[PDB]
Amino acid sequence: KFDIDMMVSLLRQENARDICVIQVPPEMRYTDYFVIVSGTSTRHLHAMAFYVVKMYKHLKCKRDPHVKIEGKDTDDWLCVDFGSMVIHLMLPETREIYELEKLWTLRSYDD
Amino acid sequence: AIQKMTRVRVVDNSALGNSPYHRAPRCIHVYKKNGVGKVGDQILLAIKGQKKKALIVGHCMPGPRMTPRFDSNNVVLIEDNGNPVGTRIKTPIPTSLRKREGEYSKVLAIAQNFV
Amino acid sequence: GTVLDHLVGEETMADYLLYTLNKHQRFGYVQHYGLGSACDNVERVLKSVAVKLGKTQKVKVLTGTGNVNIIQPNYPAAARDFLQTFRRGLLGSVMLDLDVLRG
Amino acid sequence: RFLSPEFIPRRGRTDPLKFQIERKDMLERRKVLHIPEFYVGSILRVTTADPYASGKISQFLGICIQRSGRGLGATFILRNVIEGQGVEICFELYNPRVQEIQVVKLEKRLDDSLLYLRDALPEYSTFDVNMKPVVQEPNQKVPVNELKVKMKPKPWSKRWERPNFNIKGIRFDLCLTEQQMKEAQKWNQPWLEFDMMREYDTSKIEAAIWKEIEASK
Amino acid sequence: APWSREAVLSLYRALLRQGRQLRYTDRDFYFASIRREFRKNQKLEDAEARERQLEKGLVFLNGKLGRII
Amino acid sequence: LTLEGIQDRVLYVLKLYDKIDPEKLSVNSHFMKDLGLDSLDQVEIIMAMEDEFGFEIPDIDAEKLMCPQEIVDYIADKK
Amino acid sequence: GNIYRTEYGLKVWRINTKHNIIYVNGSVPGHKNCLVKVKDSKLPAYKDLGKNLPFPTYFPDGDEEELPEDLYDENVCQPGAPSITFA
Ligand SMILES: [Mg+2]
Repeated sequence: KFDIDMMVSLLRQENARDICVIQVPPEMRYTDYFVIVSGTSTRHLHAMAFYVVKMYKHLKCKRDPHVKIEGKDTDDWLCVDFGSMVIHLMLPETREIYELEKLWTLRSYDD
Repeated sequence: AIQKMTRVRVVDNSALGNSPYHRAPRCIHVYKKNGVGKVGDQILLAIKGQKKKALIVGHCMPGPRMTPRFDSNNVVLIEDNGNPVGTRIKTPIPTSLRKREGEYSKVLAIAQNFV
Repeated sequence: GTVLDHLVGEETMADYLLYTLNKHQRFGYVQHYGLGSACDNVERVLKSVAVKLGKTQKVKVLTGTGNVNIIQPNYPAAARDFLQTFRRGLLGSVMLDLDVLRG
Repeated sequence: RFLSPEFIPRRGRTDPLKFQIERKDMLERRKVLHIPEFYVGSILRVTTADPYASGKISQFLGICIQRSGRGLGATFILRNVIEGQGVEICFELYNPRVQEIQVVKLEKRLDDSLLYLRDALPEYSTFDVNMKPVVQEPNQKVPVNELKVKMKPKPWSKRWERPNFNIKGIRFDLCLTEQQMKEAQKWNQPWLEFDMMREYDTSKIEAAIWKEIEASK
Repeated sequence: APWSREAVLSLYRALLRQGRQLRYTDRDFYFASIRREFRKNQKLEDAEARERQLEKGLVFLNGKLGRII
Repeated sequence: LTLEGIQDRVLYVLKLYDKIDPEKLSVNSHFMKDLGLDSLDQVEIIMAMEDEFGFEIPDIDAEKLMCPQEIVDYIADKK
Repeated sequence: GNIYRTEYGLKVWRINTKHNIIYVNGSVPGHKNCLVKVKDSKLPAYKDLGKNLPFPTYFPDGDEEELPEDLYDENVCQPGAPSITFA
């Protein structure tokens, strides 16, 4: 099953410079897990999202919907939607300007 | 719905969003085969003499039943590449955006509230 | 004034006087329209002249609750009257080419 | 006793066997969840599952401003101006994505449709989301609070000053002037309220509906 | 100057004590993100902002708006 | 449990720690002016200790370490 | 109006055997309480699948597995089934 534990097996395989997985409350409604990861270049991000779809296509999940990769024309942000987690790929410069880690951990106490 | 030159409001923490003086952005195009724009449709937007792409998030028009019918036509700003301009969104945003086709996972990571 | 003010914008032309009357050190709009001392924000300079000329406007502002009308100082009429005094010559003799005169 | 509006058939040339078949599916759904007595002035907290998320529930609180829709697809619309911004959700009553509906304050306002609260001040329509339900009394009259609102200036969404709407929930006098009181009274049309065949006399029909309700238990 | 001077010391130590059991999110970036939240923002500010910033981390201690796993 | 085992282990993880220096690192190092430390940076000294040795260090006794002689002497009787 | 028009490819979702109801998807030409002509579909994809249907007619005198009050489809919600949870 395509769950949270093999994300650590998959992201640390390609030497991700940053991993941030957040358990969102069940009250707040987007997903179950929120994954924010960074990269070295925009090339390293683009092949990284194109391999995390490679594991899902062979692991099965027959009845589940497919996967669309959003952001194929931009370089600073790449995001992939799934049923029980949503992964988000940025650059270390883009990490700070959006401050996306503190949004889902502090819903209304931030800048 | 949102045709050409409706008045909308930008719901963003942008420096371009808190406009003084003529504080009413005017759209110039909808990116559909109709003039009609619904929840999750690209539109253009003329702000301060600058034309900018935009994304409809909720309108004043009655649509389907269990979807919110917001009393202001509020619209989030994106550039051509697809990510939003701002850093935070404080207004409520409907959760009808996830299933619909488009770069909408960029928007839902910015919303503080999901009603 | 070689084009109509509509296609460019009255407030768009209004900020460009503040570029050319403050960075040229030609602060010549502060004896006819002296507001407090001098300002470089287009929001503030269209405020105080609208008080001095008595300008009122009724604008549909778009807040989240609905469409309400708020009486505001008339920012286009303040942007009009600030542009006419430039063309009459009651604001100072200015060169617009100092940006290309640098060097 | 309170008979809910959707069980009353609208006047029409529809065969009564259609509404008999409708009331069977109304009453089988009511076994699943309890539908309380909620009026047009009632405040409701509705929990719904939705297919947009991964299977969570959403709790939306609001004032039940308009309770039309006459059949199995009966609707009620709630209002909140939470975080300064108006939210307007039309809840279908018999849709199987609802889990439980409860009243926070069971009360009734003077008007049968509170659609004017769009043109009212937001102070008269905001509601505390985490507020506790009020303690109910078993057998007394429902509370009618004469809380006639004040409005924003004249360009409203609809012409509520006209007597065809028959709004009795506005303090009209301090926001509207006497010459355009008189001009709105030009549309008075006094013959409607004296009329007989535009009045749908529905007293006999509730006897068959209440016969159907208690025989289902 | 804050609500309590010792409460700043305790809220730093408790959030790292919640952070030693981190196993999926990287422990290396977690300690640096704790520091850059506090070295930049808790040196010199106004009066009421001191009470607000410490109460910000009390909500982050409970994890009722989201926990980092 | 040797006393000199405290001397070469607690100082070792401080030697890996890069904010302090060998230049002023005596046995009676002052922490405000002979080390250059902050209020929460004193906690960072403790969290350089608690991850490797301990796991029962309280809060109020972790304030008054103040010097490298006490961190050997106080935590010797902790065992 | 007042001409014979046909709508094509309308699914039956449900059947009430007691009052003889056909639950037909969408709208049918004609006003309420009007007489219609109910034929199996002409659409090529929807006209070959007729194996399980009772072929001459349906005969209630066969007395084998008497049909209930209401025959359903797979996707329909039962009135009496609880609230649907998508998780
Ligand atoms: Mg209006």
